[PDB]
Amino acid sequence: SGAKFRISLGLPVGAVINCADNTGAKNLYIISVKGIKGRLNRLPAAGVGDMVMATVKKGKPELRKKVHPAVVIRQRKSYRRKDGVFLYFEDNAGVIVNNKGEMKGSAITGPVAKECADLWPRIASNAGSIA
Amino acid sequence: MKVELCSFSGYKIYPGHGRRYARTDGKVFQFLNAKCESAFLSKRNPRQINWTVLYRRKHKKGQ
Amino acid sequence: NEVVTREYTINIHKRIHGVGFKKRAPRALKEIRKFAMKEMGTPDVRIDTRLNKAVWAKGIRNVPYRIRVRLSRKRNEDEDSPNKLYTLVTYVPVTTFKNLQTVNVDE
Amino acid sequence: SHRKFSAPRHGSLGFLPRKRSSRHRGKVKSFPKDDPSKPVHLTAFLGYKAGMTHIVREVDRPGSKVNKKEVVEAVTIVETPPMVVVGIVGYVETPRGLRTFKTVFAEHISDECKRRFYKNWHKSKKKAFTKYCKKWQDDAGKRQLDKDFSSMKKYCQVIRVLAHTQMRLLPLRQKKAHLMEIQVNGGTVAEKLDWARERLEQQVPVSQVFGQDEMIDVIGVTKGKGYKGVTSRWHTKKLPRKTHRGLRKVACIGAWHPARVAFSVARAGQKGYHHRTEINKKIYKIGQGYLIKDGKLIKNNASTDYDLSDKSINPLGGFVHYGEVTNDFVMLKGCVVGTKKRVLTLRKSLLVQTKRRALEKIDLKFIDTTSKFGHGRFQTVEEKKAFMGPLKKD
RNA sequence: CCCAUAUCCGCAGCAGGUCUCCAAGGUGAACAGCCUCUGGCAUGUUGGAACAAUGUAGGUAAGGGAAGUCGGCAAGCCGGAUCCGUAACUUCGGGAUAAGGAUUGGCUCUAAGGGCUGGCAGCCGACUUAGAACUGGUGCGGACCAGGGGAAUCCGACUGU
RNA sequence: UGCUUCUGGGUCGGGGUUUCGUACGUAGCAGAGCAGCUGCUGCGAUCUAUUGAAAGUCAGCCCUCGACACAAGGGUUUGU
Ligand SMILES: [Mg+2]
Ligand SMILES: [Mg+2]
Ligand SMILES: [Mg+2]
Ligand SMILES: [Mg+2]
Ligand SMILES: [Mg+2]
Ligand SMILES: [Mg+2]
Ligand SMILES: [Mg+2]
Ligand SMILES: [Mg+2]
Ligand SMILES: [Mg+2]
Ligand SMILES: [Mg+2]
Ligand SMILES: [Mg+2]
Ligand SMILES: [Mg+2]
Ligand SMILES: [Mg+2]
Ligand SMILES: [Mg+2]
Ligand SMILES: [Mg+2]
Repeated sequence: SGAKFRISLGLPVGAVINCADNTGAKNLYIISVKGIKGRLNRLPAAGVGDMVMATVKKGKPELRKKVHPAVVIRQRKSYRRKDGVFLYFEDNAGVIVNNKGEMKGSAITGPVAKECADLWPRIASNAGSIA
Repeated sequence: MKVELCSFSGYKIYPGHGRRYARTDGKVFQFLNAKCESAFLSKRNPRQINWTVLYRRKHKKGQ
Repeated sequence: NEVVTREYTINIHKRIHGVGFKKRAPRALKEIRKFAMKEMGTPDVRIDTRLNKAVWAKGIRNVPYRIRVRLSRKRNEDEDSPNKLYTLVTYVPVTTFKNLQTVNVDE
Repeated sequence: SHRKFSAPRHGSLGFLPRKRSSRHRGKVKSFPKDDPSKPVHLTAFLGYKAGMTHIVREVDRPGSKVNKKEVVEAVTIVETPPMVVVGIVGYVETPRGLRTFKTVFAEHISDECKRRFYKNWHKSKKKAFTKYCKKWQDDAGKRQLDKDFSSMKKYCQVIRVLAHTQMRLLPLRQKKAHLMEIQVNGGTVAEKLDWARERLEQQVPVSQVFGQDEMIDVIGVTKGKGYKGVTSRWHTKKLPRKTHRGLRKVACIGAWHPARVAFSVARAGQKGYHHRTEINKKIYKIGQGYLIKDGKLIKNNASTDYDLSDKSINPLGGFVHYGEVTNDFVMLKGCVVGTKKRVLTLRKSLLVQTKRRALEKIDLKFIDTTSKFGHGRFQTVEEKKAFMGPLKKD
């Protein structure tokens, strides 16, 4: 019910982010972002909690050469919360999911943003910690 | 809102100041400003920086 | 009391703030001369060659921030000049600038 | 041929011409529509932009992610010392619009206000309103005044008051007061005049015009920025680095036909210093000024029900480039137009405020008073000294 | 006498062209660049006040990293030296500084590397190399100087014009 | 925007704020070691105390009313 607020978008189309799940992918290459209507000359961009379409560049041979739905769980670009806190992570990370938001893997490495955690209960259950 | 303390200098951070840092290992740090943040990220020891709480406590300057 | 002498501190730093490197010390000499007219109301200001030397002592761009100077209003001896008086600006070396007031000097 | 890929035009054609405002003081283009059933009240006020800070508060927004939770919000501090009413002006509705009908000034007018009538106070003899003020001392002139007031009752339909600011209480260099007409909405026309006639030469605190949690409009002149190019003035795309003859330009300023440059194309010119009206700026706090009660100065106008520190709104070192706020102030959510020291016209809303955000009641938990002249990290000098310990100065 | 950002040729006191000799200290491999002494000059056919736009020449940018564009154009990364290490292919010469790593300050010492005289003794010495401790907020080829790299296709052997 | 209400702004000084990061000198039986004289004396990067020290801080930061002088001025026009 409660809607997520706008946050700074740090991951434009073309960003390679780490893969923080045990699927086998070592990184995720963003090719689009769900919900982006956009405008002329502007790259679609993503932030923690956003579902994106990505391809695996480094990882299991069976996982590559195809487009996966993924969700960004960490980003290096600091973003303001409504309690005034500017938070940023050591690295950019995502997890592969399906259309329904269920993790293709079964575990996550590293913390997950509270912004993405509250939006994806399937992702939250696998998070070791929440930032 | 509760006040934090800079993970480098020991100064306390009031709401709407500094940046919160979160490493891939799970530890979360708060920094009063970019002066403190840069020293922390360059792997400087606060105990060796004259103007920090950890330095003055190690050298008994207040005491 | 036309003939009078006072010792001033001039905050050169704020006078030349924002000026380009190759004009910083030339402009200080201009702000010192302009200061002299304001204080003594004399168009004929004469800046001593020691004060000029002091202002350039550190090159063209790192001019000293403060300089203590003495202003002495004197009678223009030549009757050919339209100006009856002139001001002589001399350098006053000081080991410190703290608490220096503007002082009356009586010869 | 048609442009290949669509794109919305840059800038609004509704704010043309992008010229320098002809007035320095924000002008109330439209006063709220008069409701005779309401009691007599004022509709505007003049404040000065002290500067910004940020506060903490607990939001009450059922169904929000920030319900029953704390949030940090920026606010603008607008100093609003009481205004002084000096004249009454009446208007008549005509088939050509309102026409100024009659103007009556007070018997006594302070030197802050008279400065407004002069381009050089130093060279003047201060003769303004010297022969007029005698109309209040002699019986014949008084009998002429209450005939003027009676005519304003018969004929006029809009009553305004001439209130000026009190610059001597502000920390600014300016001593010339800002004088504006404020419309008197409320009861009948007779009631408006008696209410206004009573207040000639009196002071009107801001708290009598506005109230807590009110949504108001701020009218002012934005920060001038001089001659600007299209890239900065109109926010158009920058041309490729290879462009010859410059790249901060609009490449095609028109088509061959019509053989003219249209008024809707971006061009270089003035940016800033534009008259603007911004609506729906909530009042987060109307702060009381400093009071000498029982020989002690009361200045804790930044303490809240949760922060009992005896501290004023002023941040350490004072408001940067403004000074010290020692009068009544209005704390408005968000930002407003203008530089520091800019005179701002506060006006009441022209709209009907029926929204959970408009009606929300504000309860400030914390007002930030750290220095804005650097990265201040202490709320009060006592807090600083207690943390730092004795210094070499002591 | 000039012999050249003003005495010569380019219409001129023109950022062009025009044959030579001598050649200090420091850093450094160095006639490199950077600073300086001898000698010389007065900023290059004007000055003052401002510091808008747009330029020309320099810089810096969070997160992303060619998504820009015909095309990585432009800029940027690399860069010295010591120690280690180094593939395909090859006409066995190369490729090659392939690729890829580590190190680098200051300070106080240690060891080795010589001549003259009369397996020893004494006196003179000139810069090097190597190792060790201590030390600074990990900064240290601190400015200057100073190769981005790899896998392939086409053409022409190469150097030269 | 300012230009005599013992008032005004100005300049200097001071205080506040803030930036950097702990000044020169001095002392040290702190200092890896080395040289000399019989424990002392020298060379020694660095360290510790003095010392959140020193230095800058409106030129478009804030407050003084401590010091100093200045300020009742000058020019051109305008009439129903
Ligand atoms: Mg495009
Ligand atoms: Mg169309
Ligand atoms: Mg071109
Ligand atoms: Mg600030
Ligand atoms: Mg030049
Ligand atoms: Mg010249
Ligand atoms: Mg010439
Ligand atoms: Mg020229
Ligand atoms: Mg960038
Ligand atoms: Mg970056
Ligand atoms: Mg492309
Ligand atoms: Mg394209
Ligand atoms: Mg290139
Ligand atoms: Mg090769
Ligand atoms: Mg060839």
